Amino acid sequence: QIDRLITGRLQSLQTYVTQQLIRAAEIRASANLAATKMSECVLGQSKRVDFCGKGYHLMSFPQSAPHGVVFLHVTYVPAQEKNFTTAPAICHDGKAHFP
Amino acid sequence: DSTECSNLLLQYGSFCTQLNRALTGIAVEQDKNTQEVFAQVKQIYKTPPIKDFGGFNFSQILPDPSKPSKRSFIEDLLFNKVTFNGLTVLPPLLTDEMIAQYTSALLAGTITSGWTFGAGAALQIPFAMQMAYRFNGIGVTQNVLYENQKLIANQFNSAIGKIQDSLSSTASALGKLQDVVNQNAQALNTLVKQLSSNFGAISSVLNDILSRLDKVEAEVQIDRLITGRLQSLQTYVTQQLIRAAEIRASANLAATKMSECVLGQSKRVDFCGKGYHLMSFPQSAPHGVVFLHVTYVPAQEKNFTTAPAICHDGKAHFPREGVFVSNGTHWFVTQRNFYEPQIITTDNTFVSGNCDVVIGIVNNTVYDP
Amino acid sequence: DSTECSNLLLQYGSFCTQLNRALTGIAVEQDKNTQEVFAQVKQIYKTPP
Amino acid sequence: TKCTLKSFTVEKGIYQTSNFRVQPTESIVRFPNITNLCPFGEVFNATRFASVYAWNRKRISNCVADYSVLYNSASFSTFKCYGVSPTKLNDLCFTNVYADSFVIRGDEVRQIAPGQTGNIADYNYKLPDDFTGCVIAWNSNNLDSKVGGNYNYLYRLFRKSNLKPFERDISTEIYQAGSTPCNGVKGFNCYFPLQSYGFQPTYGVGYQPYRVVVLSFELLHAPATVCGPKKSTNLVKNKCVNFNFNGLTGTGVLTESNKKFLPFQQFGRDIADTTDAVRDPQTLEILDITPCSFGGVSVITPGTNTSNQVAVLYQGVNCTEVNVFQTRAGCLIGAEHVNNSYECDIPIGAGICASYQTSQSIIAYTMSLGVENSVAYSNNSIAIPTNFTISVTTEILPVSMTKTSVDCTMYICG
Amino acid sequence: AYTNSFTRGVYYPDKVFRSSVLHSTQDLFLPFFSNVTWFHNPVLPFNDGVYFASTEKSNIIRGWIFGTTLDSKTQSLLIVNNATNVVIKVCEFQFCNDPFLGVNCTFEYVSFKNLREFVFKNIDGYFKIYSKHTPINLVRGLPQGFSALEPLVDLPIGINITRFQTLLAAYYVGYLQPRTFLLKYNENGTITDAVDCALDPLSE
Ligand SMILES: *[C@@H]1O[C@H](CO)[C@@H](O)[C@H](O)[C@H]1NC(C)=O
Ligand SMILES: *[C@@H]1O[C@H](CO)[C@@H](O)[C@H](O)[C@H]1NC(C)=O
Ligand SMILES: *[C@@H]1O[C@H](CO)[C@@H](O)[C@H](O)[C@H]1NC(C)=O
Ligand SMILES: *[C@@H]1O[C@H](CO)[C@@H](O)[C@H](O)[C@H]1NC(C)=O
Ligand SMILES: *[C@@H]1O[C@H](CO)[C@@H](O)[C@H](O)[C@H]1NC(C)=O
Ligand SMILES: *[C@@H]1O[C@H](CO)[C@@H](O)[C@H](O)[C@H]1NC(C)=O
Ligand SMILES: *[C@@H]1O[C@H](CO)[C@@H](O)[C@H](O)[C@H]1NC(C)=O
Ligand SMILES: *[C@@H]1O[C@H](CO)[C@@H](O)[C@H](O)[C@H]1NC(C)=O
Ligand SMILES: *[C@@H]1O[C@H](CO)[C@@H](O)[C@H](O)[C@H]1NC(C)=O
Ligand SMILES: *[C@@H]1O[C@H](CO)[C@@H](O)[C@H](O)[C@H]1NC(C)=O
Ligand SMILES: *[C@@H]1O[C@H](CO)[C@@H](O)[C@H](O)[C@H]1NC(C)=O
Ligand SMILES: *[C@@H]1O[C@H](CO)[C@@H](O)[C@H](O)[C@H]1NC(C)=O
Ligand SMILES: *[C@@H]1O[C@H](CO)[C@@H](O)[C@H](O)[C@H]1NC(C)=O
Repeated sequence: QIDRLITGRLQSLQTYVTQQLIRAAEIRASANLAATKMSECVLGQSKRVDFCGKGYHLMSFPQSAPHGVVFLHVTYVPAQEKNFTTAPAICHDGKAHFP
Repeated sequence: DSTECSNLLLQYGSFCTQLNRALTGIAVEQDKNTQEVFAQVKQIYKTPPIKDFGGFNFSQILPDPSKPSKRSFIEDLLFNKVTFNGLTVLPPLLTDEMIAQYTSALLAGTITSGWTFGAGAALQIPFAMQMAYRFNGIGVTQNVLYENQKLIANQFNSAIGKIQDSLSSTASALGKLQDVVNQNAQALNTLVKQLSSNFGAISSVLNDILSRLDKVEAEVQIDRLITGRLQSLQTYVTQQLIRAAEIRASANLAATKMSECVLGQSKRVDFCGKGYHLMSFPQSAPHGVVFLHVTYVPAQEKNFTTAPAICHDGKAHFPREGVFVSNGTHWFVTQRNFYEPQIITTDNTFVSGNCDVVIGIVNNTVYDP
Repeated sequence: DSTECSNLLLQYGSFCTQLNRALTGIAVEQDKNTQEVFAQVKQIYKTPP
Repeated sequence: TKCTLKSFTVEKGIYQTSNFRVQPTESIVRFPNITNLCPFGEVFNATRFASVYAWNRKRISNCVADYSVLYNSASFSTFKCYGVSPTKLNDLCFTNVYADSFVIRGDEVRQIAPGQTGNIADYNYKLPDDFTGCVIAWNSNNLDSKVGGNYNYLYRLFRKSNLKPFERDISTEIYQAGSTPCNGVKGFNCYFPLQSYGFQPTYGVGYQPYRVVVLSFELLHAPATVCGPKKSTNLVKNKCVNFNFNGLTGTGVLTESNKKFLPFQQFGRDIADTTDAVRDPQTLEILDITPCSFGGVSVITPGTNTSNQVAVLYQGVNCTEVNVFQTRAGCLIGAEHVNNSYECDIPIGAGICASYQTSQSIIAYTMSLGVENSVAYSNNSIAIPTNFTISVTTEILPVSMTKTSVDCTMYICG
Repeated sequence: AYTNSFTRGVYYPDKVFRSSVLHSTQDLFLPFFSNVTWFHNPVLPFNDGVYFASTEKSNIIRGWIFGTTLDSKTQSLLIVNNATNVVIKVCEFQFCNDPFLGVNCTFEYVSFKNLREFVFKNIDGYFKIYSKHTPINLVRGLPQGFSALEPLVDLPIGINITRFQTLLAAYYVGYLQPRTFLLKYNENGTITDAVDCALDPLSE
């Protein structure tokens, strides 16, 4: 009778440890992403589009949270456009000027 | 649905609930992956009726209005080339028609407005000027595009033509997507085939055990089929949790190539394909995404003699942008990534120190305009 | 390598085949990992004398 | 849903609470047209019959034994089956049966039992003390009886030792009753072994002739060539049924099919062993088998801290099997179908989402991907921003789990 | 004498329809490219079961006997074609030491330009028979090609067999072995091709 409880409880504990090893690999991927966001967004200024929030990245600030990290990403968003006529180059004395 | 077995399976407790909770977690991740790759765009941008994109021809990658679903020509090639024992497949949250509306929105934003639709509201810009600022982003001066615009457009249109031929030549091009289909089919056929196995029981047919034997003898045999079929499911669910972590690692990479290659211009070497990256276009495929990465590759080099600096009146001059080269005898300054030689001048160059310090300096004239 | 055991192991069905197929997937992937890292380069460049 | 979550408060979402399954509406059993009935009627309707010292036998084999043709008939003055009840014989199987058959006076029928003793049992036909099979008998004074006596029927009165179970002896050898020599002929102390009842129409029932047949069963290493006949039901198409064709049990919607089995083939299988068709064994058409409809049942709910309404999705089920609305994800019950589109509140699948909205009720709609925007592109027009907004965007990432450790020896045993 | 079997002697392994599929099964098959014993007659062993074939349209090859003694002491199968159909009995016959046709009991039954092929095997008290009849263009060897034998009868006789003989112009004999075969079923559900998994490393 006890071998049935040992078998069931041991297979129940192997199922938990298997799912925790898989969940630890998910959280390790998230912790490596968070460590990378701290190196590149906080300690630097990233040019990687949408890596440090929407808009062009200016800086970000780390705040701690239970079991995690929270970044306040500060970004420049361009906000009041106008339509203009445009040209690739300007002709002057028969020669093309480029901006 | 045999009641004699079902009553025994209750004694194994919460195993069956934690299998369904695990497979439900995987099923939610597949919609979250599909959302994070394609739904990066705040509005469904659409291309104008006119197609004056400076001679570049996106017709093979823009939506086909005549198709039964609004997929592009290349998205139809990609959708053609990939090809009940209590098991149910669930549908995706986004249909393949909604995925093609997102690749259309991303592509129509990219063509009409460049990087700007990632950073804010899409700002129109003429396509030749967008490509001029994508050239200027790889250290090739923008006039190298405008002076060669018909050549660059013909090379782009030709290179898009080769993608149709490549995708038509063999289905083995889509190998990563077709493998991800074949593994899930292989896993389900294995899960179903394991119902035929005995696991040490008298017979693998559950109603047959219940016919050959009386109650307590039948119960001892059914507990072997319950053990073996429960172990068969736990093996499949464990294998799908590992395979889903592998697909999530790929979906996070596709979501990153969406943000960095499509919504912008990457400087990460060989991230958005080989060569210096100009732009890329997303096309949907069954269970995945295809990026057409457009890149500048430098192609016809010449050897030149070079110097790190030049002397003038004892002043050592260095190039502001570019590098010094000799046309066998004369000295010129060129941009680094394309041979465009100019006379060396006081505004092509800057001065630091004097001729004593620099190793390998040469004597010439700097023209003061 | 006992036949009296091997005939019982067949009654468990596809478990043995999928364990060999899983470890073969581990083994083939190691050469992919090593090619992806080092074989970035198209030609075997040499330094001058 | 409250019971599924082990909570009295339910947050907003879609929760799988149950599995729907169409139950089998009736049971079907099918076997080939019942044929090759065992020839018991050749014995029980015979004009002649055997003397009990030399009983008749026939090896019944390769046939269906309809024992109900026997035990339903009130003609039999005795019908005792040993080891088994007579009605169960229409279910069982045997290697052979033997019709061990004879005539005796009605009183000596009491000797036809397992392990009996007396003239018939010991000297004419012996049954073992653990017999299995049916003793059957009836009065035959209408057939076996004659004016002045029918002396043609005989039984053995004398033998030196008893016949073993199912043993037989025809010999007219003289019974030597002492040291007196007999030389193979009748005399004093030298008596003839076979004697007659001399059946007369005036006899009382204990002296009247009875016909007897003992159906001796056997089961050997050779297969069970004799079986009780299997009954068959009517056949149903386009309904969920429990079924059994020959030995192949299942449960499914049987339909007609265009599949062309070869003339010897009986079952169809799909790629992964699952049965996909059967030949009906009476009219040789190929029935497709498809499983009875089943799927997850999901409860779409706003949070209980906002409303007590719900809508229910039968995932992958057609509404014909179950406002009522057919989505591609399943039959959706209790949600209003709406021709507008919105952002997703609660996801259903295949482009459908549902939400709690305006009087407020659950609505279900095709999800909206975003506002359409024809960008104002032209070959000479550029848009340039005249102003900006600094924007602060919170991004949240998990970094570490709770550090569990377990002593497995204390968890398992303790 | 002997000849090579090529790919002859496959039979439908079970009463199951399958279509446009490749199915792997282990059963008593004739191994591919094995030798078959060739004859124009002697008593032969039976082993696990026998493939038999002949070039025949004269019906001089009339029948077979199967058993242990094939004579009086114990039960013995007699199988004969009567020039209209097959006739079968299993009684303990006191027949000759070498019988031929001019040019208690427990069961009985009644049913060149061509090759006639047969398989006989005995399992758990059932004597299985399979056959096929097919046109040919060759006098000497078995016809190099592929077609599968179909079951005729499934006789529940409950008898042991170790030897057999043929009641009498080529005929050929080969013993079955517990090979694994991969069988190719077309849209009609006919076995149109097969691979002997033990033959060579390509077939593995
Ligand atoms: C630019 O031009 C388009 C032409 O349709 C117009 O819709 C839009 O309002 C104009 N102004 C801005 C700021 O985009
Ligand atoms: C674009 O390419 C397709 C296929 O080569 C061609 O049919 C179409 O005419 C091209 N469009 C333009 C504007 O050249
Ligand atoms: C450059 O010059 C050297 C001279 O030795 C020669 O080996 C090399 O092939 C030349 N390369 C090109 C691109 O002309
Ligand atoms: C470059 O050098 C050659 C001699 O080395 C000379 O003939 C030529 O005029 C110079 N200028 C240009 C633009 O080639
Ligand atoms: C350049 O290299 C050659 C060969 O190593 C040497 O002869 C020469 O002196 C070097 N010149 C300078 C300026 O380094
Ligand atoms: C450069 O010119 C100066 C005189 O102006 C001379 O002394 C020096 O040797 C020259 N150097 C070279 C590399 O020719
Ligand atoms: C069974 O009996 C019916 C009587 O109508 C007949 O149609 C059918 O062909 C018979 N089937 C067999 C297998 O004898
Ligand atoms: C949700 O619960 C809190 C605490 O019970 C309550 O204050 C709040 O009013 C509830 N929400 C709504 C929409 O009523
Ligand atoms: C649902 O079931 C009915 C009856 O079987 C059928 O007519 C209909 O086509 C099925 N499908 C849908 C989506 O209604
Ligand atoms: C929804 O659209 C269909 C098709 O146009 C129409 O029959 C139906 O009446 C509409 N219902 C509502 C509530 O708009
Ligand atoms: C720019 O936006 C701010 C508010 O963000 C507003 O006060 C200001 O008037 C706008 N225009 C200019 C030219 O600053
Ligand atoms: C197989 O048969 C051929 C003649 O057809 C013969 O030469 C060869 O020796 C035989 N081999 C075996 C192993 O019987
Ligand atoms: C079977 O073979 C025939 C040969 O003419 C063919 O017409 C038919 O399509 C095949 N399949 C079926 C299921 O009959």
